[PDB]
Amino acid sequence: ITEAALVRDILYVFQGIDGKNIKMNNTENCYKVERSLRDTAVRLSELGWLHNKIRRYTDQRSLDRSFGLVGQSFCAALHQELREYYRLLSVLHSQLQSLT
Amino acid sequence: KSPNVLLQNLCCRILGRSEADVAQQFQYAVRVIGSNFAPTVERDEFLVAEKIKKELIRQRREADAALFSELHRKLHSQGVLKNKWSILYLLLSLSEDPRSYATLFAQALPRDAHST
Amino acid sequence: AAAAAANLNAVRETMDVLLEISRILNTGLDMETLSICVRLCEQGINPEALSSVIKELRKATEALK
Amino acid sequence: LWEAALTYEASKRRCWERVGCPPGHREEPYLTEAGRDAFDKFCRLHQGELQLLAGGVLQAPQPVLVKECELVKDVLNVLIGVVSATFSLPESISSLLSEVAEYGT
Amino acid sequence: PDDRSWLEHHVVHQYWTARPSQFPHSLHLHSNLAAVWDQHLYSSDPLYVPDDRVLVTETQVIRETLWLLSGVKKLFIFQLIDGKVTVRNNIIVTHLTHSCLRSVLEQIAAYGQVVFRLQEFIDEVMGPFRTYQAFMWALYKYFISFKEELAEIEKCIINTTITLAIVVDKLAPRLSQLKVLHKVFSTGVAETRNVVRASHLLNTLYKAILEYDEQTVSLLFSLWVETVRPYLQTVDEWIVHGHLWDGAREFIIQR
Amino acid sequence: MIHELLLALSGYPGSIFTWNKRSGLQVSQDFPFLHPSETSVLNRLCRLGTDYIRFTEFIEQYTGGLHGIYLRAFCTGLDSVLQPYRQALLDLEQEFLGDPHLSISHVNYFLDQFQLLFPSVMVVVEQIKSQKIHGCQILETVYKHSCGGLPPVRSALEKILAVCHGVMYKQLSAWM
Repeated sequence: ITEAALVRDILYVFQGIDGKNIKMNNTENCYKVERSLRDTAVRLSELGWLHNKIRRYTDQRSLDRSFGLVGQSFCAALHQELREYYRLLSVLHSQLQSLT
Repeated sequence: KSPNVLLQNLCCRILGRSEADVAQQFQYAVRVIGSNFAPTVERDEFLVAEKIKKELIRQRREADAALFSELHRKLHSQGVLKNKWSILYLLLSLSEDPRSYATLFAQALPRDAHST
Repeated sequence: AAAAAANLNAVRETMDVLLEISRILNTGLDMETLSICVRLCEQGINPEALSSVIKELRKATEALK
Repeated sequence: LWEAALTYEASKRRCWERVGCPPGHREEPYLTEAGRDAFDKFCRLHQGELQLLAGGVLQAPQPVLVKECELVKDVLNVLIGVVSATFSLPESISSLLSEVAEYGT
Repeated sequence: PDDRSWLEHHVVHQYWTARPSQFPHSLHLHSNLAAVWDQHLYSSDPLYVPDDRVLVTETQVIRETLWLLSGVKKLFIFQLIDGKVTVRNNIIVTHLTHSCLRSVLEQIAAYGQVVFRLQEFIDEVMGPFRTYQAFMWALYKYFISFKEELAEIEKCIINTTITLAIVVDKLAPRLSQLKVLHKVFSTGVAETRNVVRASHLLNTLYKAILEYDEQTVSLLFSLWVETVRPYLQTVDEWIVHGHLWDGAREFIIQR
Repeated sequence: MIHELLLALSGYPGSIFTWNKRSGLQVSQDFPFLHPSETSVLNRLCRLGTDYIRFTEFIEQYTGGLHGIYLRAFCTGLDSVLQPYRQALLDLEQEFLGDPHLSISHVNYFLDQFQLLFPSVMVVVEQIKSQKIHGCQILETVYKHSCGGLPPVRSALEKILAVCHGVMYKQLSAWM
């Protein structure tokens, strides 16, 4: 199967959204390809797995106004760092048109 | 234009003088550029790309290192620059900061392990 | 013609994108000197020779300043 | 040569119908927002319409000539009283031309 | 050829004259939307009956719209359903699905209806009442200054591409002052004697000034003066001349 | 596809993104010519626009029951807070017309900053709807919420509060 589909899919699981030939078959496990190219994805999917935790956390605690001034200021920093990561991701999307 | 009068234009650009005030610098230029004309080492644009990256990390600029990657995207979208490796390797060599080992960074392969 | 002026558009754009690349690495060449260097690079030329000659000539306009 | 030609100019309008860096080419203002080509053409086409609606038995040629300055010189001299191929003893110029020709006569 | 070419140029001749849109157009996704949506319909299997409208570009609608808002109207865009301006749904642009287009043109037609009713009021005195007649001159003084700005913007199109979302926000501090007048004059357009039809018109302005006691308030103030203008004359006349002799009066108090 | 989108996120939804007051801006047609995962990204982005549509309707009516000069001073500061959501929708479109490789990710990135400003002001507008807040107690529920925990809503609500206090200096000037 062609390389282009995996390259276009994998840049979306860093946000934490499954691709087309990349799906997450178990919650605890990181993102899985649906031979060597198939093996490559495990180190790259750790980033999406780690991203989900911070993103879920700054989702919940930011709109928690019984969580105090500190904690919402914590969320501000977490969200802004996730923003600068999306800045990187936007470039990486634009540099397509398959890229390894 | 012929390449020799282009080297002449270059030596009239850096120096403020014309080629009626100096002929040693332009003869030195024809000495070094000639017999070492037209690249003979590795010429992929990816190799020079990872070294301007190396420079902008060392200057603690993460926005400019990703602005470059979109300037690097636009060169690939159009594709009108005939030697993308050379003019960026030139600009990388003339770099200076706005303000132990280093041979284990990326170096262009010499290609004397192959008859070219 | 027109598509050769559209080629003139794709060269006028690249000459500004390299001008951004030139100032973030802060090379001493302005747009006029860089205009000689890009024509040289089109013909195929060793940057390991050219950077030595530029570092030589810049070492002789600050010695004859 | 290429950076000599690089300093060319281009229009302010950018196309909503071309993408990929359009340098634009300007959709050309309306017909009542042009003149002395479009004015002459409007006069010529209306005159030809009148000629067709008559059959050629009307005959008003020249959608241009006379301009301003020559007519102004002729009318400066008609107050002395002169004849020409414009005095005797566009198409709306006949209305202004009679009112000031009869003054000199 | 020689007259058709000059004609094809100056007058655009693709959305008031049956001739399809001719342009060196290629269109990439950012504006190629209407073709993409038609192709999406065809891929989703309709199956038949294409969508065909007359196909205009974007900037043309802008020039048309500026002319509408200055206080002159009847263009080939914007059909009337009783005289109220609304989206002519026989015209599609190269983008915007024909449905989002409907919404953006709907907002501007909603602005245009208010200018249409103000212009029909100005028309209904020139074919006196001595208050309606004194109201239309204030309305006219606003519309003069409005039309000058919109006409000067139109010159800078000949010299620049502009879209609809620009001209709405660019003209905000005039369309904001007009929206308040849309609420004040709606009770002042509800008209027995000519002096009570003047009093009820004058009093809504009198209350709207005290409501905002700001840039719309100077508009309301300048409009209020021009319809207390007949009353000052008649009150001066009743005092100094020893009589006031007008039909039922132009002052509320009768002798 | 971004001229529908940068008008769908503002007050013109279209037939694709279906506005509703229970939850608006939902895709009703899955485009096969786009990437399959991108639609989820779009819906996340669509959340922001839903708030901006509701915010406009509240301002459209204004400027006992809910009415007064207080509600015409809350809206006036709400105008100034919503202005870089109007400008940031035109500027992107100006960028997109030349550059063809650009994508949805740029818009998601750039309009992430109002998903901290907008939801913490959404509760402020929802409370003034749900309670009968039309009196002099409107300034209390502004000044209690202006302390915030996030830097956009930390500086935003004070601009809004200034206008309502400026209304409170017209009654208290004729009084005093």
